[PDB]
Amino acid sequence: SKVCEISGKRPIVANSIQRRGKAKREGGVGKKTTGISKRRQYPNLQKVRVRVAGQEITFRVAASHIPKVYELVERAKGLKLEGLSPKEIKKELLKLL
Amino acid sequence: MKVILLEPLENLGDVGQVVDVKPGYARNYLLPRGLAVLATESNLKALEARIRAQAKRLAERKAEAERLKEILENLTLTIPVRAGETKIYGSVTAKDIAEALSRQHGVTIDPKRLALEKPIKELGEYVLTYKPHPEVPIQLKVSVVA
RNA sequence: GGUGGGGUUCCCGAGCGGCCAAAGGGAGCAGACUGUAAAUCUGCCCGAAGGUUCGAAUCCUUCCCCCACCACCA
RNA sequence: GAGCCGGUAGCGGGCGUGGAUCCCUGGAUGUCCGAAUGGGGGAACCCGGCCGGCGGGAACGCCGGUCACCGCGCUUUUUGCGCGGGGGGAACCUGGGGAACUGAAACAUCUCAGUACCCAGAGGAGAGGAAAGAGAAAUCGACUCCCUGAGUAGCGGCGAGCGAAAGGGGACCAGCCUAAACCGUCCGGCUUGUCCGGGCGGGGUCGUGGGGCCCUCGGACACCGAAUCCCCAGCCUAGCCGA
RNA sequence: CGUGGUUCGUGGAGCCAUGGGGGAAUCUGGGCGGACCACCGCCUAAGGCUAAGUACUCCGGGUGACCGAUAGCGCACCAGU
RNA sequence: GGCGAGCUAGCCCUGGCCAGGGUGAAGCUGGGGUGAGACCCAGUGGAGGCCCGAACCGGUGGGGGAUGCAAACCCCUCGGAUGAGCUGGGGCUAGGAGUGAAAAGCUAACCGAGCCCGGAGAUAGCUGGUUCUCCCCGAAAUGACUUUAGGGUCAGCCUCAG
RNA sequence: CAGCGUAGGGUUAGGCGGGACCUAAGGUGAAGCCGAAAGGCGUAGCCGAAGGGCAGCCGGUUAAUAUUCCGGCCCUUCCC
RNA sequence: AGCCUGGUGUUGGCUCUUGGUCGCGCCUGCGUAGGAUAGGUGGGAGCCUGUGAACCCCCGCCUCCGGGUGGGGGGGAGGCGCCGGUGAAAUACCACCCUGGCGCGGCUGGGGGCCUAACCCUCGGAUGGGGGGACAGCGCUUGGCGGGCAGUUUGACUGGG
RNA sequence: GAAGGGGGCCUGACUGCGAGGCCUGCAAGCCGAGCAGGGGCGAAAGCCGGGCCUAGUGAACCGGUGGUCCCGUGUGGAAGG
Ligand SMILES: [Mg+2]
Ligand SMILES: [Mg+2]
Ligand SMILES: [Mg+2]
Ligand SMILES: [Mg+2]
Ligand SMILES: [Mg+2]
Ligand SMILES: [Mg+2]
Ligand SMILES: [Mg+2]
Ligand SMILES: [Mg+2]
Ligand SMILES: [Mg+2]
Ligand SMILES: [Mg+2]
Ligand SMILES: [Mg+2]
Ligand SMILES: [Mg+2]
Ligand SMILES: [Mg+2]
Ligand SMILES: [Mg+2]
Ligand SMILES: [Mg+2]
Ligand SMILES: [Mg+2]
Ligand SMILES: [Mg+2]
Ligand SMILES: [Mg+2]
Ligand SMILES: [Mg+2]
Ligand SMILES: [Mg+2]
Ligand SMILES: [Mg+2]
Ligand SMILES: [Mg+2]
Ligand SMILES: [Mg+2]
Ligand SMILES: [Mg+2]
Ligand SMILES: [Mg+2]
Ligand SMILES: [Mg+2]
Ligand SMILES: [Mg+2]
Ligand SMILES: [Mg+2]
Ligand SMILES: [Mg+2]
Ligand SMILES: [Mg+2]
Ligand SMILES: [Mg+2]
Ligand SMILES: [Mg+2]
Ligand SMILES: [Mg+2]
Ligand SMILES: [Mg+2]
Ligand SMILES: [Mg+2]
Ligand SMILES: [Mg+2]
Ligand SMILES: [Mg+2]
Ligand SMILES: [Mg+2]
Ligand SMILES: [Mg+2]
Ligand SMILES: [Mg+2]
Ligand SMILES: [Mg+2]
Ligand SMILES: [Mg+2]
Ligand SMILES: [Mg+2]
Ligand SMILES: [Mg+2]
Ligand SMILES: [Mg+2]
Ligand SMILES: [Mg+2]
Ligand SMILES: [Mg+2]
Ligand SMILES: [Mg+2]
Ligand SMILES: [Mg+2]
Ligand SMILES: [Mg+2]
Ligand SMILES: [Mg+2]
Ligand SMILES: [Mg+2]
Ligand SMILES: [Mg+2]
Ligand SMILES: [Mg+2]
Ligand SMILES: [Mg+2]
Ligand SMILES: [Mg+2]
Ligand SMILES: [Mg+2]
Ligand SMILES: [Mg+2]
Ligand SMILES: [Mg+2]
Ligand SMILES: [Mg+2]
Ligand SMILES: [Mg+2]
Ligand SMILES: [Mg+2]
Ligand SMILES: [Mg+2]
Ligand SMILES: [Mg+2]
Ligand SMILES: [Mg+2]
Ligand SMILES: [Mg+2]
Ligand SMILES: [Mg+2]
Ligand SMILES: [Mg+2]
Ligand SMILES: [Mg+2]
Ligand SMILES: [Mg+2]
Ligand SMILES: [Mg+2]
Ligand SMILES: [Mg+2]
Ligand SMILES: [Mg+2]
Ligand SMILES: [Mg+2]
Ligand SMILES: [Mg+2]
Ligand SMILES: [Mg+2]
Ligand SMILES: [Mg+2]
Ligand SMILES: [Mg+2]
Ligand SMILES: [Mg+2]
Ligand SMILES: [Mg+2]
Ligand SMILES: [Mg+2]
Ligand SMILES: [Mg+2]
Ligand SMILES: [Mg+2]
Ligand SMILES: [Mg+2]
Ligand SMILES: [Mg+2]
Ligand SMILES: [Mg+2]
Ligand SMILES: [Mg+2]
Ligand SMILES: [Mg+2]
Ligand SMILES: [Mg+2]
Ligand SMILES: [Mg+2]
Ligand SMILES: [Mg+2]
Ligand SMILES: [Mg+2]
Ligand SMILES: [Mg+2]
Ligand SMILES: [Mg+2]
Ligand SMILES: [Mg+2]
Ligand SMILES: [Mg+2]
Ligand SMILES: [Mg+2]
Ligand SMILES: [Mg+2]
Ligand SMILES: [Mg+2]
Ligand SMILES: [Mg+2]
Ligand SMILES: [Mg+2]
Ligand SMILES: [Mg+2]
Repeated sequence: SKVCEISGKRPIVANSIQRRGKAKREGGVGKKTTGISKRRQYPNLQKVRVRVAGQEITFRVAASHIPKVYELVERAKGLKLEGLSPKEIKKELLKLL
Repeated sequence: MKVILLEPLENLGDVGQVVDVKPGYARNYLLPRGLAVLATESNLKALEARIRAQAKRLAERKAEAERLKEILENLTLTIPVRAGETKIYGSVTAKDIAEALSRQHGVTIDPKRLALEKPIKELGEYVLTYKPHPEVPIQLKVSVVA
């Protein structure tokens, strides 16, 4: 679970590719791969900790989608409950029907 | 980043003025401090509806003292006073002027803020002015007998 | 291959558009002082071709080497 | 349709034309363990709450019922209730992850290979699918599968090796729902406002671009028609006649 | 920018996907025809569902120039014993 | 990808065990000593990875055993034996990992990288093996190149058809 | 003859051990935290004993059981 | 792998201070010579001043201090140029440029202080208090160090090697 | 009887080819008359496609540079070959 609670973004596997030599297009004989190996790429994930109704709700999101946390706060109707709260404010409110 | 200001901030000026700012500010100062709100197509809309609703009943209120300017600035109320020679026994006051204007010509004034200074003790022709905001001078005739 | 610095009297070295035998240092020579050796002191003495102006050691093109650096190698 | 009480005789007893045994469909019973779910736990054992019952029955014990967790939904949050999930399955399927030996007659890129395998999920299939496609023809029309294109075009320490698609021929055939505009309703927040937001209904769904809103045209039986529901044939789960 | 997918191993390297940064428009909008530009075309992305033709064989059946007890399944027999 | 710490190594929790002798620290007390002390001498005392030695834990030297009684044993002898002691029960850590007073020791009788099943019929220019009969012909062990030299490619030499 | 074949018999508990008690290491784990999936962690709680707590001694009896049956003498907890 | 590190995200407020560049403006330069204290080229006998002059009184900064130069102002109707020559240039006023400087403004940079509110630690106490603080942590990206680990390479001939 | 030494004019240390052979496992290595173009030296015959000769070397692949006609992913260009 290092995954963005709004966007859905999660870590992907990627190769890290080590190259040598001069681009063919700089008049080099061309690039060469000295190694290829798997790494991954995490989302740039942050806390957004926000106050909604009585309570203080904390989203874990990709820094990318940080705005949508505030969009979800602009959606306010009638919740006096505990944390959860976002269980409501979430995909129920992100999409629904 | 576009926020609608909820009070004058001194460079970032007064209420309702849409100002753009580093998100960090917005998110972690203005917004949680309730001292502003981000300008959505949603909120920009209430703001228009908010400026309309204001300047509606505002230039509605200027439809009274424009209407009471075009009546009281011609019509003259005449005041009976127990006579004396160029001196009154009682005193015609704001309160009186109010009432007299009511029973006579059928109008209503406060009579707050007309001329409160020194309720008028003499006879003659006086011009007093009414209010609030651009407004009307009135003619009042204090005369004789009863 | 590329970039950046150079090139000056025997060595180093500053080098400026109004001339700069061209600062200065040391080297060499000749004087002064001298136990030896010195230290001190005084005097003696523009890489290249072309080109811009009235003036070129100064600015440009070019050529030759040096130093420096980065990069490539089937 | 005459024998039967399994493999299994035997002892000792029984049943069947008032139709047994046996076969097929449905039902009932179904200890304890097991996702295992009252709670524990070294699976098949242990210890309980609640309601009801049995015994002399308060203590004790037995019996029946009920009681895990998670998700969704309404609900006055609550007393809660309803519906669901969970685990298994030969291979097959999709998705998340993902090797090495080996090959390169050494070895790193490359290969083996997106294989093996591990994980999640789906079902009787799964995936995919109704063009922001192809790709040179004013061309074709979803997707899948076979043949072919073709070991072609290309890819490649241009090595070892890797290896498409368009088109053509077949199989099968099917096309739909929405979001927004706009209209209506309910609720919530309010600096009641032609306000903003959420919920529901209507509306609309496409590329010779479509749709909303306004005007005109007549827009009338209409026709079309499910992948949803109902009936039926047929098929499966026992058998029967048969020179 | 970093990568994956494709025949495409950085290649003139587009297309589809997307971890990171910046970050639009609503038909006169956008994507594509292999860098890019023009022209001429194709198509309308960022919501969803969709039988059949296909894969398989625990299971039942039918066939075999299939085996016949060292074979055929590991097991023809009370064997995953 | 799993299975293993019921063996063995370390640690954690909780219990248990160590006959009997010996030596005689400090301290205490008393006495001496001094200005006061240090100190000395007695008695008491009972310390210690202190001594001897059973149990227990070991494994030094030699002999025997060697298709063993035994896949580590038996005899004699020997080390420790209140400690860094031994030991029962309950637990934890594991495969490029653990654990190790360190030998690359140990990690279920072979550990310089455990076992099991899988990739898998890995690869094996090497070694072995390759099954009835008759007929004809019938070689090579050289050259060139080879990360090649006991392997190959082309050539040479055998054979068969036209 | 047997630890062997066939057959029959044989293990008796409020007090002994364990459980309807406690907690230890550790394990597990409402809360919570982390992690591509699998899963790791974790407060309380819970589980977990050869520790803590808890009431039976002597003798007779069987072919075979006995602090369990019997005899004598004692004791504990629940309920009323 | 780990560690170090530039850029950037998360990431904000307030100041102080510096660059770079661009536009505009205000200046800057001086070989005896021309009379000297004229950057270059062009336009040039017309100007500029009474859209209040020279000559001094304050004052600014530059200077080869010969002075240059502007403001304040005492201040009142002149101050100039050609001509002339031993230096090319010609020494008013108007532009377009060079060399250096300053002035403001534009986009981008680089530093320093303080703040708190993100983020982090903490407080039997929390919609809070204290501490750190836009650092640190973390994502993406840059270059580096890297037997701690990984995969491998480490020729043949040869009177054995 | 020059391949040695000197002098003069010169650049054949040409381009396009190449009968036929030496060698030879392949791939290479080698010699070469002759024709064409345009030349040089020579009065001419003639000679001249480096040097008395036999060593002075390196397959392919990848890339550089100069040129040219060739291809240019719908088309013209361009990228790249
Ligand atoms: Mg990288
Ligand atoms: Mg935050
Ligand atoms: Mg962004
Ligand atoms: Mg002397
Ligand atoms: Mg019978
Ligand atoms: Mg019947
Ligand atoms: Mg039944
Ligand atoms: Mg249970
Ligand atoms: Mg019950
Ligand atoms: Mg359980
Ligand atoms: Mg009851
Ligand atoms: Mg399942
Ligand atoms: Mg299932
Ligand atoms: Mg997959
Ligand atoms: Mg490999
Ligand atoms: Mg290998
Ligand atoms: Mg190999
Ligand atoms: Mg090999
Ligand atoms: Mg090898
Ligand atoms: Mg592959
Ligand atoms: Mg299913
Ligand atoms: Mg289907
Ligand atoms: Mg689908
Ligand atoms: Mg492949
Ligand atoms: Mg086809
Ligand atoms: Mg069709
Ligand atoms: Mg609808
Ligand atoms: Mg509404
Ligand atoms: Mg709707
Ligand atoms: Mg509808
Ligand atoms: Mg339209
Ligand atoms: Mg019959
Ligand atoms: Mg690729
Ligand atoms: Mg690619
Ligand atoms: Mg390559
Ligand atoms: Mg394109
Ligand atoms: Mg696109
Ligand atoms: Mg296209
Ligand atoms: Mg298209
Ligand atoms: Mg669209
Ligand atoms: Mg669509
Ligand atoms: Mg489907
Ligand atoms: Mg079958
Ligand atoms: Mg047999
Ligand atoms: Mg068999
Ligand atoms: Mg037989
Ligand atoms: Mg067998
Ligand atoms: Mg152990
Ligand atoms: Mg004992
Ligand atoms: Mg004493
Ligand atoms: Mg003593
Ligand atoms: Mg002792
Ligand atoms: Mg001892
Ligand atoms: Mg000893
Ligand atoms: Mg001893
Ligand atoms: Mg021994
Ligand atoms: Mg021995
Ligand atoms: Mg001993
Ligand atoms: Mg001894
Ligand atoms: Mg122990
Ligand atoms: Mg291992
Ligand atoms: Mg280790
Ligand atoms: Mg084992
Ligand atoms: Mg062992
Ligand atoms: Mg190994
Ligand atoms: Mg084999
Ligand atoms: Mg294999
Ligand atoms: Mg090998
Ligand atoms: Mg013969
Ligand atoms: Mg050989
Ligand atoms: Mg060999
Ligand atoms: Mg041969
Ligand atoms: Mg017996
Ligand atoms: Mg009793
Ligand atoms: Mg218990
Ligand atoms: Mg307990
Ligand atoms: Mg756990
Ligand atoms: Mg106990
Ligand atoms: Mg006990
Ligand atoms: Mg007891
Ligand atoms: Mg007894
Ligand atoms: Mg007995
Ligand atoms: Mg008794
Ligand atoms: Mg501070
Ligand atoms: Mg503070
Ligand atoms: Mg407190
Ligand atoms: Mg605080
Ligand atoms: Mg930071
Ligand atoms: Mg190594
Ligand atoms: Mg290294
Ligand atoms: Mg050798
Ligand atoms: Mg020999
Ligand atoms: Mg030798
Ligand atoms: Mg000659
Ligand atoms: Mg020939
Ligand atoms: Mg000729
Ligand atoms: Mg190669
Ligand atoms: Mg080439
Ligand atoms: Mg030609
Ligand atoms: Mg062409
Ligand atoms: Mg194109
Ligand atoms: Mg083209």
